[PDB]
Amino acid sequence: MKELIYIEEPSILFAHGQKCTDPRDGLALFGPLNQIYGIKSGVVGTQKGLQIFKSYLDKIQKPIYNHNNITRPMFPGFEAVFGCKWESQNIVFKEITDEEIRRYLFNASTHKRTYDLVTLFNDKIITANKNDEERVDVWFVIVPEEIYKYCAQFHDQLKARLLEHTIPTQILRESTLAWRDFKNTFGAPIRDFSKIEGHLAWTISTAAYYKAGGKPWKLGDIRPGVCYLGLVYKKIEKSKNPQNACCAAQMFLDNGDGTVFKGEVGPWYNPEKGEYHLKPKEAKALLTQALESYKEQNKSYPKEVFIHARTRFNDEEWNAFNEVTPKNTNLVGVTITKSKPLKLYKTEGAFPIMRGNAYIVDEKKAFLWTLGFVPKLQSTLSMEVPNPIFIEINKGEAEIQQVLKDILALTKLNYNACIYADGEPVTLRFANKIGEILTASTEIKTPPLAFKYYI
Amino acid sequence: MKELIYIEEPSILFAHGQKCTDPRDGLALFGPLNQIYGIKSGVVGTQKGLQIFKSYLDKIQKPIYNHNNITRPMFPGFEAVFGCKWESQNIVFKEITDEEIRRYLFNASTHKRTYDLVTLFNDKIITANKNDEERVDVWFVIVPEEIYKYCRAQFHDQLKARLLEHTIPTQILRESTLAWRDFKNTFGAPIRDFSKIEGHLAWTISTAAYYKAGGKPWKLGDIRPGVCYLGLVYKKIEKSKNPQNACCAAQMFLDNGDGTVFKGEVGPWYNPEKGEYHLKPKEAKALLTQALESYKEQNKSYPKEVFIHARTRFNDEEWNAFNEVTPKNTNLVGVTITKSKPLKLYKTEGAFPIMRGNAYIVDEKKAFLWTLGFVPKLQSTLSMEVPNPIFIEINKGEAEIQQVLKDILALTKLNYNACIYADGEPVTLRFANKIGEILTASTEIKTPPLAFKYYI
Amino acid sequence: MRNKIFISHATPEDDDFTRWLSLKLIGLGYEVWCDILFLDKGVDFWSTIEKEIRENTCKFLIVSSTAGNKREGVLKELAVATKVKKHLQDDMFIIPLAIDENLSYDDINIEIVRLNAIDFKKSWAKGLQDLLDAFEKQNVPKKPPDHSKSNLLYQQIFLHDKQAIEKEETYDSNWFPIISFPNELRFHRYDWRLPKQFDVRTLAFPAIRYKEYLCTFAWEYDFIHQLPKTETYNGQESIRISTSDILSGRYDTDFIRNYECQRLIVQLINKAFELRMKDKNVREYQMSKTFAYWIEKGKLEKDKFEKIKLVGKQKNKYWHFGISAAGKLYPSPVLMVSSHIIFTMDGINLIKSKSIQHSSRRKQGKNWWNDKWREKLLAFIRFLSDDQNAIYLNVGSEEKILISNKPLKFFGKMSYVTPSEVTLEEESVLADINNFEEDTEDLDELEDIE
Amino acid sequence: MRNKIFISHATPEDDDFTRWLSLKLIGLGYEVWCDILFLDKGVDFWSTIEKEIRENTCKFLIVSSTAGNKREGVLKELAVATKVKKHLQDDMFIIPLAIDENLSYDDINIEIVRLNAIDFKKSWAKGLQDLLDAFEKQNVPKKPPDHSKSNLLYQQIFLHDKQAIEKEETYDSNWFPIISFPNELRFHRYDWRLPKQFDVRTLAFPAIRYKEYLCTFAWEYDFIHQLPKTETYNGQESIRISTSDILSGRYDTDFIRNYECQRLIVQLINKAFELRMKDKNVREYQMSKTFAYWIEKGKLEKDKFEKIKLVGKQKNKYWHFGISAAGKLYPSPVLMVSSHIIFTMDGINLIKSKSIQHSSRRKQGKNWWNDKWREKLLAFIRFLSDDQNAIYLNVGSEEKILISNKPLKFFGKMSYVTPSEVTLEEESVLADINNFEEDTEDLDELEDIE
RNA sequence: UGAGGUAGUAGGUUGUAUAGU
DNA sequence: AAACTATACAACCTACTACCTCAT
RNA sequence: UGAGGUAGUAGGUUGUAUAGU
DNA sequence: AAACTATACAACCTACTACCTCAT
Repeated sequence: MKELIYIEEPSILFAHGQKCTDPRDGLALFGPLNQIYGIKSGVVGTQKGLQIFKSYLDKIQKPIYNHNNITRPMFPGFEAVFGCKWESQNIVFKEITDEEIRRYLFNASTHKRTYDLVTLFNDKIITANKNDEERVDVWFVIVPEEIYKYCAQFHDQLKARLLEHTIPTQILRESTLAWRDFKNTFGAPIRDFSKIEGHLAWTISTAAYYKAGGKPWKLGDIRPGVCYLGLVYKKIEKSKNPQNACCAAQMFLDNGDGTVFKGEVGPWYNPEKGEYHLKPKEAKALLTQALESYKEQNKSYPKEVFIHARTRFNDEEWNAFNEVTPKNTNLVGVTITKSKPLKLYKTEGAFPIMRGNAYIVDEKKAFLWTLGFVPKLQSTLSMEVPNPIFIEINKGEAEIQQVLKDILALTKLNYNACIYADGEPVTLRFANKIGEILTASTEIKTPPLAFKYYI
Repeated sequence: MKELIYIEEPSILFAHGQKCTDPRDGLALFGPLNQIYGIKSGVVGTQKGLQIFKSYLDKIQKPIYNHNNITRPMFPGFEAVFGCKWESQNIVFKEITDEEIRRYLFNASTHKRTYDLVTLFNDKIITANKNDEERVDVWFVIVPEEIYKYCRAQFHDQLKARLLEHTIPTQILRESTLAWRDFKNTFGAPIRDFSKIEGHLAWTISTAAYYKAGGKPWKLGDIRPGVCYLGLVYKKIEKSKNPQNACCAAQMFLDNGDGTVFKGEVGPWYNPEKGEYHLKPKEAKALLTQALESYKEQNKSYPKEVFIHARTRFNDEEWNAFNEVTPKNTNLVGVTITKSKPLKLYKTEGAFPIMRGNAYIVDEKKAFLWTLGFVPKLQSTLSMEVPNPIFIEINKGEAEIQQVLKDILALTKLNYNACIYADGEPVTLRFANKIGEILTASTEIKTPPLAFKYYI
Repeated sequence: MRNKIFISHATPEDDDFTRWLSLKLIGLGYEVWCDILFLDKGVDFWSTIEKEIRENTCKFLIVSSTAGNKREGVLKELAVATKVKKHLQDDMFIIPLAIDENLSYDDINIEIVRLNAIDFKKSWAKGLQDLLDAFEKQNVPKKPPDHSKSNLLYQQIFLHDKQAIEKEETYDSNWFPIISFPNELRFHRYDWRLPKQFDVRTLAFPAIRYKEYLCTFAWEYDFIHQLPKTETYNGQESIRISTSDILSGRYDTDFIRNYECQRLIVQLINKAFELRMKDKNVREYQMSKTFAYWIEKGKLEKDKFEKIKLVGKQKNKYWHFGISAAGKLYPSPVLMVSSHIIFTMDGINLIKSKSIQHSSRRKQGKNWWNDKWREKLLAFIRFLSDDQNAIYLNVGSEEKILISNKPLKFFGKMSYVTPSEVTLEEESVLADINNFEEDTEDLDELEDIE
Repeated sequence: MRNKIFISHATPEDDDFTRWLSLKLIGLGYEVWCDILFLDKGVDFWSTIEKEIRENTCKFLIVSSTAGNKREGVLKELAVATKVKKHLQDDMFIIPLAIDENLSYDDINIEIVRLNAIDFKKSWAKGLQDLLDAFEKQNVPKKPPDHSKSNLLYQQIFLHDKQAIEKEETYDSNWFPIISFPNELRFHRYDWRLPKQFDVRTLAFPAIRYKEYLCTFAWEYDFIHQLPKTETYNGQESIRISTSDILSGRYDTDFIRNYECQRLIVQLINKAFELRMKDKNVREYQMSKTFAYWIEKGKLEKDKFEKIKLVGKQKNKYWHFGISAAGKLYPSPVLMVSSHIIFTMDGINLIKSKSIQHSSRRKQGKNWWNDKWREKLLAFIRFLSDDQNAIYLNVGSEEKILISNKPLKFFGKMSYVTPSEVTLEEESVLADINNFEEDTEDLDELEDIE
């Protein structure tokens, strides 16, 4: 008779060598590892956007409560949590009038409006970065809702064309942080945050500190010389332009640092054959990028390299992978998917499965219940009934419990959101964003490898 | 038997709406306007570079004194003068191995050797700024004596020029600067006798670091509205046998301590045989149109009167090309600043030379001005032997000679690479040489940054 | 010798702020006495409070909140603090903390007016900074900072009801295994006895055209009633392959590979299920990729079966429940079942726009949880089972397939505790945060709902 | 023992002004009591305010601002200050401070009217020194018992000078104007009497080949010694121009323009000098554009001309002063003179290398200073002359040019004070400072100098 | 930081190799 | 088709704008 | 963030247009 | 120069790999 094995909740390190489980409570208790002295925030938008940013940046100075701290922990304050400085003064500001917007809105091509508005914001940001002397570490962009309701993605090509100058920025909607007076015709806020102000403050603060340059939290258990290569398989889709395979890759080596290199556009196997079997040259180029960057950042050769993807791996690609890697090291490829259905229902009570349960069907294939009820939060992250992920290793000698606990540890390193956990591992989560940003503009040849310029 | 009519020393604004003539004493007394929260420093060099840099920063953390504060006032420690923190921790270090440098050294070509070191340094800090997480604001590159002597087209200009596109602020510090204890020749005396001016060293380095941080140390006293000062560079580009001509540029100071500085044209016109350094009507129109649009950008109004500083005479066709783009309400004034004219006023009896600010007026369109000499505040002379004046001319226009004298005497007090009371030339022409040398060292620059932190 | 820091406040009001201050103070080296981490239940509180106040307390910290100036207990604590600070003849004992910006300085009690309250209104970090530098100016003996003790205490007290336990808990899945599979396949080499324009889906029983063969699960005598020319067929030309060899992975011939043997098997399983439950007369829905089904209201008695709730009506809309089945035999011979709910207007026809159906599914999703889902799933499978233990299929006049109506159940080694019903409302609030973190082109279809 | 300084200002306003004055006073060596620093939140105010007002304070300061004009604590502290001022019989106990200029002198309360106000309005440094100049709060810091006085004296007494002063002083320049300009500038149209291969450098009088004319300063009948072709040339062909019209710019003819007239005149005055100066048997050192001239050993006696030394000796090289003159015309008819200084190794021949000359010149720069420069230059000028008020120029055999040997003198309305000679050591220190700051490829010449 | 160094051109001289009427 | 004597640029004769060097 | 909605093909079935000796 | 007939990929028969949006 078959049972389900359990994987313990992994720990995340904090300040002074301390470990917790929930990053929100640990942030309220200990604080970040490496400290930054402060950040000067810049805003581009109308005067309404400036006053709304000032009223929030203020509001977030004061402590904000939720209904309870069991699921939605309180916000002690920016300086109390992170130990940095944030104010309403020394804020640079670039304004936009409504004459040009009204005059150009009456055109026939929506894409022309997207182009010229994004270039308006881009050249204002670039000119401020190249003529003004006050240092700006983060640029916060406020968008009016008229262009959202009357006029492919904005921030996608915004970050893509800002990527050649290496400037971090974040996009803030007008209804996000001014929801008090943004209601529909009926009379209720459709973006209602009447209880959720703590989550909004937590997410904004964590994103701002990540774009600041500081490291909020990392993971502890790292054996000497192990690298996880989360291989992007997001498909570029730009019509008759030959998309083929624009695979990218992440790697996590010694901290939460994500050093993502540009995979080749890959003229092999135009999408009539999308089985994604990499030819030796491009495969060894990708592996050589990963290995050389590991050599640069750690000076020692990797003992074992893990590969995360979403499709199956065949023999010629693996033999191409193996020869460049030396005789000592070991390589393993892991496939993660969501489409496989297996839903487990609970006999008594009204609660879901717990996070940490694992189901093994063989040495190669297994399951893992990432989402569900969490004892610490005393709730579940998922909605309705959680859906697991199917994990199978193609070939390579490794322990199944090790890869299960490794993906479970990797699930908690989300930096854009201050949530307990997400379903997919954060390598595959940053996969979609890195692909969308990097294949929104072909015109870049040496993109940066950091993360603050993407999320 | 004539007179030298005096112009009062203009003041520089400080924090809390305060003004004091000396920037060192004023900084020690009140402080800068905008307080930055601190800087993270990134260093490229050997282990000795880290040891010397850390020991020097720890030394400048505590207060230190000179032989006397007559010339250089007290240094109360970095926190007590600037208000922001800069300590030994959170310092980013990028490796430099001596094996590759020694292997590259042995080649016969010094030019390929300079090429490979500038490539190495650029590669190191570019992969620092393109994949690392920690924010690095100022990059402190340190070079030892072997590289500085055995590789003697300079390091600094081409380093900054190839760094100009990526918009990174950096500062180059010799090992001789901050290791004067053991920088010893065969005799025994230090080459850099910085022992009695450690306060001066700390003041200069700290002021340069704070300017490269992003905070303004000091502003100007009184600027009448609608008045901007343009200092016309004419740095002679010298790159071998190319069709050479000229590479004129400009510096703009309108309402602040920041100079929006733009790139002039490559100069395919007015060959050195007619090398009297003029502007074509098209190029003059482009130059003044850029000045007018920059004023409209940074002040949201049109300027009333526009100054032009230069080192050579002007003409009539350049001016009637200039005036067809200015609005009818505006007034144009050209100023020529010379240094080679000999006129030495000795003193019949006393213990000093002629003091700063005594100006000799011979006509309304041109006069002398003594921007260098004795000052009652500092109680010493910035010059040596006997100072030399500068000759100021208004080639075209109608203005008052006292007004241009006052404006130049105000403009000569904005040096930022050095914490000095005053300098000989106005800072609009002092910055001219380095901006021209940086822009004319690399051919790949098309639209460069206008902020000044990437040049000094 | 006195070295303890005393904090007084409203336990169920300032708990958060008091917990933050106590944990930070115990992490920065100051030993702190408070009623959160120490005063748990089951103890006599007042005698210990007085003894610690007037024996080992060197500084007192009263929270001046809106609820901190009218409760009786904080007033009594302040009275005994006044008595002990008069005994010690020291004015640096009572250190007020004011955390509510709504509280005016003239409403505060008299013993707190004379001392200037430490600010905790605009921010807390510099409030802790001034508390620390006031403490070190007042020369309180301190211990070296050790956040490890704070970690141990935080694990000890604040993680009591929020940690998993070791108990066995039983779960049942959506997987239903076949207990009986036909032993052989029947490959029919009809060749010329079939028209070229024959669509194989029109037969009463599963079949697949396969090169020169017609694979099926029934004999050659099955197709007589629809094909008159099949009566001349000889059964010796047909070939048979034992399904034990296929399912055990030991059959690999040049004719049909093992992969295609399994593919043909699962194809006949899938359309055998399709044709079987067409024979039940349960109505159909045009799903995008699979085939979806739903049961008409007015057939089941009381809209109930074994006291379970399956069909209903919420706002002038009768919603139905249904399942979709696809065979998968990769880990085990198991028939899958996935649940979908279908919305009708008058119980006969379907909504023209699929956006309305998607919106109704997502609107009615949150009102129940996995208890109701498990109940409905078991109900649908038990109804589909004409039998009591399994499902009598309809694949052959003779050979049949019997898949049990009970799903496979698994048990786990460790589980959690069962809280009250606040958690489900908080999961509704989780649905609200899922509204509040993502939205895209909702205006037109929301305007079309009325 | 009363030694504290009391600062009373609006609680939330002037916090900067107060905290500044406050700190600066504690850094200068004064014990100062202020609300912001010493009365931190967490303490009692009014009892402590009374205690150090009636026991420990010695000087009372009120910051008079519009915000602090009607703030209750300010006039409460003022009332207790008036009471203690009547108590301890000190009419200068209250030292008011003024920051806000918008208020008049009667808007402040009547307690501040009786006493003088320290000017802190336009700037705070002069206000600080006026506060320091007050009695019972003098430059002596709190009657300092033991130490910590070097930093404060290094701040105050060694940084005294901040303003300027007015006095009349006389300066003499380096310019020497021409007294009696010659009447006629002579042009000789020799045409065919000037050989094509002849050279202007050779003749003993100034001349310029102007197209077909020879523009000289003297008559046409003085060149007989170098060509015998002159006597066939008649003087009426030669034209004459009065120098008044070309000096005033009035002479406008197509032959020579006015600025061309000035250029010709300055070229021949430059030539006329060299010639005469050369006729005075003084040696000659080559320069880049002009020529350098120095006195050899054996001519000047005692190394003293008008009680001024001109030649000298150090190390193993002898140094000789010199000049290089070049005239102009635009501000006045003035001939400039520039100061030069030329070394040698034994007083006969010069240095073979110019780099040694530049190095030794900058070595000798710091040894002397401005009065020595003026002395050497003026002694050189008087030695060049033969009369007492001009210099005889050998322009022709009949016409002499007289140039004012006395340098032009100017007077200045504003001047400075004359300090002691320590600042000369400070200036040589500054020369060493410029040695410490700028240096470029100095190793080779320093190694080769020995 | 300023005084001496070299290359060689601001603006009118007269020596080369053609052509205006 | 060719007489008289200037042109057509243009190298070069005493002088003014720059870049590089040395050293306190 | 998860479940419905949608274009398009694994990989070996059988119809287009030959050419092989 | 020509008998048989599969040829040499190729169009496509039911279901696997990723997208993408509708709202909680």
